[PDB]
Amino acid sequence: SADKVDVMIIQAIALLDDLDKELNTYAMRCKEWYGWHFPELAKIVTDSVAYARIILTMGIRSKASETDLSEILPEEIEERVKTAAEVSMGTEITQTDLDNINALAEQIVEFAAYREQLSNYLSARMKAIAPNLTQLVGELVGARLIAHSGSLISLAKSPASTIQILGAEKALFRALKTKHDTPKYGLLYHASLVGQATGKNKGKIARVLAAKAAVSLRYDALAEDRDDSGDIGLESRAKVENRLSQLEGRDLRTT
Amino acid sequence: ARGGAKVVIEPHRHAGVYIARGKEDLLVTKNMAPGESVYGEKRISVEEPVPPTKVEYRVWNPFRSKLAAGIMGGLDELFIAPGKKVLYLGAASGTSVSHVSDVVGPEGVVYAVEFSHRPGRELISMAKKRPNIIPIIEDARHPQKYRMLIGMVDCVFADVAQPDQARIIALNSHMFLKDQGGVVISIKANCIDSTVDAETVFAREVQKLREERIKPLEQLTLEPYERDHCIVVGRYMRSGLK
Amino acid sequence: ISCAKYEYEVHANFKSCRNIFQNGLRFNPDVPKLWYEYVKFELNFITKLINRRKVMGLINALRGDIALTIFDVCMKTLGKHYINKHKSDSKMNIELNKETLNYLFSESLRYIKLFERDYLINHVLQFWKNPELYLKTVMIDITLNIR
Amino acid sequence: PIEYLLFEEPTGYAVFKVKLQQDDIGSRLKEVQEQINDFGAFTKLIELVSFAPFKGAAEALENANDISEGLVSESLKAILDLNLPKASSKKKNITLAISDKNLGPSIKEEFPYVDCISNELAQDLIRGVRLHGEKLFKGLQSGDLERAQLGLGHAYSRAKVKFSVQKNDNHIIQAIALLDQLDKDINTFAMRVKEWYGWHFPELAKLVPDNYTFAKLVLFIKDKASLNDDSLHDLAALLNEDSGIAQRVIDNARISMGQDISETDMENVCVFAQRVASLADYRRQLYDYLCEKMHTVAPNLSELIGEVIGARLISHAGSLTNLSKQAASTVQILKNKGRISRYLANKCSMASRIDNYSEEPSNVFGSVLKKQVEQRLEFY
Amino acid sequence: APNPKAFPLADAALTQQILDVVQQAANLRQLKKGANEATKTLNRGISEFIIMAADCEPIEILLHLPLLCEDKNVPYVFVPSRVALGRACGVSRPVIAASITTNDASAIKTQIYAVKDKIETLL
RNA sequence: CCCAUAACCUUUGUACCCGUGAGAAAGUGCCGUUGCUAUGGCGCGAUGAUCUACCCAUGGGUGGGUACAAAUGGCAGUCUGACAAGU
Repeated sequence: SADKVDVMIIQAIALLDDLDKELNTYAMRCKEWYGWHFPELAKIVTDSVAYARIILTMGIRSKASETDLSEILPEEIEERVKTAAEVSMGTEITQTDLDNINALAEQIVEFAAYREQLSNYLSARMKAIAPNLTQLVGELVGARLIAHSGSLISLAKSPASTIQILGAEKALFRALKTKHDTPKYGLLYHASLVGQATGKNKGKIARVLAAKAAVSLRYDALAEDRDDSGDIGLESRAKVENRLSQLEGRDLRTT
Repeated sequence: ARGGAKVVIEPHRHAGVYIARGKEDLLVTKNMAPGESVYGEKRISVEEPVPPTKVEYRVWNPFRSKLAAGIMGGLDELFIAPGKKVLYLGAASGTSVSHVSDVVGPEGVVYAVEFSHRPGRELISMAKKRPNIIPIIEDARHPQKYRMLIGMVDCVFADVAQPDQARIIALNSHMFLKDQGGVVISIKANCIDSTVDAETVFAREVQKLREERIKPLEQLTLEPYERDHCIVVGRYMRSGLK
Repeated sequence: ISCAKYEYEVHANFKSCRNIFQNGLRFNPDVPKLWYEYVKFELNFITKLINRRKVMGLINALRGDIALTIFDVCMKTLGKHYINKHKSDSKMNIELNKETLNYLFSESLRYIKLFERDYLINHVLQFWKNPELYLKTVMIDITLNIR
Repeated sequence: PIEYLLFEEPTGYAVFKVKLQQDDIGSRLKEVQEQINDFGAFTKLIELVSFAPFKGAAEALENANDISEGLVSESLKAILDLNLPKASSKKKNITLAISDKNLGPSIKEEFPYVDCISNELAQDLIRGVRLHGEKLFKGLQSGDLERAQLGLGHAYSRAKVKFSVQKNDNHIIQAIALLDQLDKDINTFAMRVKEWYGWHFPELAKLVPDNYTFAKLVLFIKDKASLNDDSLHDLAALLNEDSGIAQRVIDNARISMGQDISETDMENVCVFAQRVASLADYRRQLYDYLCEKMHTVAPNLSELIGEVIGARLISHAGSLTNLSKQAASTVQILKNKGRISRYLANKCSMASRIDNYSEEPSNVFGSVLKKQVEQRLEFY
Repeated sequence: APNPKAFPLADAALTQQILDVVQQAANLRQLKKGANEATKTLNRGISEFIIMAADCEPIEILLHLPLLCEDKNVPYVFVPSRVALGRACGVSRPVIAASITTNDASAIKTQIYAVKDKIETLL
């Protein structure tokens, strides 16, 4: 079927990390220009999309005293910015340079919505190719798994304890060559389930999640008639919920 | 030495200032404005653990700053602290004012006060980069000209070369200095008077300050870097010098 | 205003009220509301004295000019105040000039709402002249002559 | 007899009424100096009577300039009128404490019946006012002294240096570094769109070299199927048909074996190409603006070498100041060609210094320098 | 209201005296000539004082120096003839800026100090 | 989590490469204008003269570097494995 293309999925994840990196440095450049103008914005807020939308909205401190900024930022931060506009440390900046800052903030908003759209494409395509995995573990870490170890069938060929490892291979091989403790989580730290758990429970949830994920993966990549819903994924999730609930409900301090 | 070696940092007796030890030794401080070199000075940087963020430290040029000899020569107590406010009579440029901003850190403030315009241009652009430094471009003999801009500063530094030195430090200290305050002077014999000897000029000036109700704790000669100076560290007491 | 309203509504020591107002405009010229209440108090003293002269005649434009000159120094002071309120390129200066003039003339229409009434506003209009705003003005001219 | 003192703040003015004047003859004693230190007795000495703040930042700047020169402002005259009682010019002049012995004459020539005092008594009391500061004002003064201080400091320094925006160059630094990052990302997105559509058309990947015609082509041609004669014609209105590339791409579109991509890969490579083309338009516009600001600030640089080369030079310099301060002997720009470059480096140093310190340039001397450059070129 | 930026020029008398001292420095190797060398000398910190002319084509080439001279508190004076300055320098061409360098081992050290004192008075 | 989302080498793609400070070169030199000889321009410079591997007779192929690109090249191999928790 013309929807099953792992090379497009791995191109997507590589593109995703690069896009985040370049968005960060572009927001840096915008911050530096409007810090040659007026820096208290850059010292109060840091979130790039909101900062750039302020730049799109108002363009000078008098305009800021004129304008309202309710929907971009909460109002106490808004009025603190207004007080900074009323007592700035800044110059006034020329017309053409105002135009260029406007064009740059337009670029930033476009990249942010673009990245959200690309993540939408990634998630829908993930559910199209390997649905049980997306029901169980999360599409971000799913793409990252396939991207680290190559492609679908090879990731299926490898077994469960390896899947619990996959990430921290450097720490692994150093630890085994120096005879120390093996690492437990590796890459599966970024799952919502391990985010629910805590501590030694995180270790146990890590191996359990890797195992049921390995069942999901082997059923997912090597089946003839995949229903494309993921009931196997859902049942693995339910059993994982039972296990996590019981292990968190178990008490350690005496009663 | 070269731009590649690995070195170890160390907190000093004075706060803020750190020792950079490697094969050779250096005096270093923490930089607020990252990645930017002011006057071509070689800079160290470290990772620090969120992933670790990168902070940057800067060498304090001992042949160039007329305060650098203070710490290397070793003053018993420098009143510049990581929370106080410093009045600065005679910021030539970043060459010292940026470093005093870096040792006083984020919460503190520094008032640069200077008169000649083009250093004023470099000053204001540098403050435009770094937000704890406020420059004032007026003559250093009239705090009555600029008395709306400074509120109760904690320690005064001065490196002016004009012959008015004792009187102008007396004026600015009596205006804006806190009681039990600190004062640091960098005095040059050639720019006060030539024919009489340097140490006699030193005695004359320290006697002038004792007349102006600032009791001197100690002096340093700063021999190995520049010839014939003194750094005087004293205390504004205002009430019973004895 | 509270001071003036007390001293006028209970006592009507209009002279002390006026000196209060003079120093009030001196402290805060910037307040269009304060200008508003002063013009109101002027007109109220005028109509009080005119009803007094009328009841004098019954028991038996200088004021408009001082109103319009108060309006004059009002407009000049407000314009200068909002110029100095963020006083800088050529196009910046032109656009902010147009903004300021919009501001002042919006406020002038506010005074028209506060309202020889026709002659007073006609003086406002020749004062005004000496786009769509131009149409608004000539609209006010012809509708005022119909009034 | 020191009845009133007058303090000024980064927000506004204030006047205080004295209650208990200190006995002066002991003003060099440890005890009266500790009373000037501690809060415990200072509020016994001084009470608040009035305080009128400024209403605007430009107003604060102008009034501060006014005091600093020594003339009295309108706010100050109004405050004095509403505060000081009606005293005489022959007996019992009302006594106002004031920090500025040179401001004294203007107040005396303004109000006839007030004697200014700048004694060490007054220096003492006003010093105490500065120390106990905001803690005395009972909550009236709103907005930070610190922020008002900092804003007024920047404004006063700028107004007395006669700051500009034209003689700034940080715009040049940041704009050129942004330009470098844009071109880096535009070529890497060229490579990514090249492969990521070459899974549909490696024939295109080899046929068309330019990144912009690549993006324009994956704009116009959707996939290797929906291709027609008017598509070939608008491709001729695009890149060309006369190169034969149109015939080659339609026949390779007939014979191509890569996956006919579906609707979603289709829309995604579409959104990718549109994003890349928008960034290209922005980069071209910003480059043109960089040429503009170079002809604005330091066009002797564009006169002697060129816009982006002078701009790369200023960015290596850190600022126009440092380009000037660098000497004509350790300049690094980019045996015999070494002679030529040494020479033009010296000329560029002269150009940088003149267009730095000079307000507006001399491109006639730029022409002299460039024509001398071509004259030494026709020498060697 | 603002000065021309070659502030300050000197008397004809101080011009005569300065030209003699720079000529004797040209004799004794402690004069270095040329604005480029003046800049490098200020960076090395081995510059004692600076003569400048006020007539070259134009004067911002020479005007870059006051920043460095005030940066390291170095006395710098002005003379109105680059050709008279070159004649003092004993060179084939007019000079616009000259540096008297540092040596305490000199024959004219006292005269250098005397004229430097004169400069600091007139500043 | 400190980075296998890389780091280093190696293989291929892009490059040019051996601060000093007064010494270089050694009627006419080459033209222009005007006729019953007059003559137009220039002939060093402080604002800076000069110093910063290997072959083949102003070509290539070896030789080595740093700033940039690709590698399904290399270092380079994927944890343990039957009890636990309540009564």
